[PDB]
Amino acid sequence: SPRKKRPRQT
Amino acid sequence: GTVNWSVEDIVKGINSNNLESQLQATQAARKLLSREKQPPIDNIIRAGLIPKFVSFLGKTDCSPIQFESAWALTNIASGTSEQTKAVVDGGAIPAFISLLASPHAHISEQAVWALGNIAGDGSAFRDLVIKHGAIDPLLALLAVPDLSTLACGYLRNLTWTLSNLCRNKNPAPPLDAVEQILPTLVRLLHHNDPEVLADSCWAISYLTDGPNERIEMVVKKGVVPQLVKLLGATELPIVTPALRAIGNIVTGTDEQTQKVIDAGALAVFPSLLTNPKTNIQKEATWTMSNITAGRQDQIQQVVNHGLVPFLVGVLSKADFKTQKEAAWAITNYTSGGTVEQIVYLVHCGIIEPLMNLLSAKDTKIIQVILDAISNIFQAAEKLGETEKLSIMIEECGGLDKIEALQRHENESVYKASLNLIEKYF
Repeated sequence: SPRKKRPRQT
Repeated sequence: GTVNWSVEDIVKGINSNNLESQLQATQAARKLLSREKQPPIDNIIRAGLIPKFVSFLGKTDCSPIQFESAWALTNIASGTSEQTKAVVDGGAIPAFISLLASPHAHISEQAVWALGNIAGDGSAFRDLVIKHGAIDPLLALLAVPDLSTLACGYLRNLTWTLSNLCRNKNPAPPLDAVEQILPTLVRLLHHNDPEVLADSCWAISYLTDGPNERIEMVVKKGVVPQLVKLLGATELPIVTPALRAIGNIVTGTDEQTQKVIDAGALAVFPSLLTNPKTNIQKEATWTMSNITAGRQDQIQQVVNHGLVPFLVGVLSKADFKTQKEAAWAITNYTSGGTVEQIVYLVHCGIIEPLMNLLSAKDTKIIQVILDAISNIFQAAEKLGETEKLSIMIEECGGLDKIEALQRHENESVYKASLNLIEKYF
């Protein structure tokens, strides 16, 4: 299942 | 230039009276918060930076600081609930919603992303994002003649954020928000990008995970045939949420279940029930169990599509959790089936693998299987063939298991065991 939360990384 | 600053240098720059110094320090914060290993989120929060970032979102005059602060806050909001709360507590929600209208695609995208992390925390923040009016401006970003003219990463982020507005229960999203979002979702469900398709399907799976009234809202939109098409896709990330959604829908009414059958879903089950991914086998069998809990004409469709041998197959050999769903599918089938349907089951070879499962150290599957046997016996009685059935169970070691279960810890187990023994053996 998709992530609840996602950082934007380099 | 803005690489590997300390938090104190970031603070010094952001506290300067100089917009360019603030921009450089904010970018340095963004780069810190962007590193894979342990970004110092709590340090940034403790330094009191969130309110500053939030104010920078409002600087229409300096689009670069809007972007850098949006990205920094996105990454803070991606953390723990307490970290997401710190972003929300800073007034970020309405500020990000204002950025949805930005002429700069990279900035509106970042606002979309940030709002997805906030909503992704849970139903309260999800509903708070909705109350602040996020849905209209989000949907407006997708109001184009052809989705394919949008940047791929951009459309993927929008689809993901919309799916989080559809996610979670206790409570489920507001009915009017769901009705507002659904038409856009249906359109995304016909897009050709696998990631958009996957997240769209997940969104539909969330919306069908509830009472029948929720399922109906989705089914009414005519998406079941598209879901069945996606169910046959080659990409596992598409099949998984498509199957979850179909499975959810057949927990509803017999009429809702019939829409899945009418759409052709059963023809895909030979593959799903033998799928090399165990998750898929388990969920396909779970889905089958809710189809065999329906009407006799629906059970007959299961029979006609050749699916009983596939159920015998899963009962004979599968991951144990799948075998448990198969047992349920069998008890349901036998509870609701005609005598002729139940006979067919025996002729497909259900008895031996059912008996073999009685040696399981799981109390609930034992109850379920014993119930199936009772119903099958019940059917043999109506035909006066109970002795033939007793021998079959006898010949494959079934009786040894049932007799031995008469002395079982659980009550209703020993009850059903002894009952079967004295009534038929």
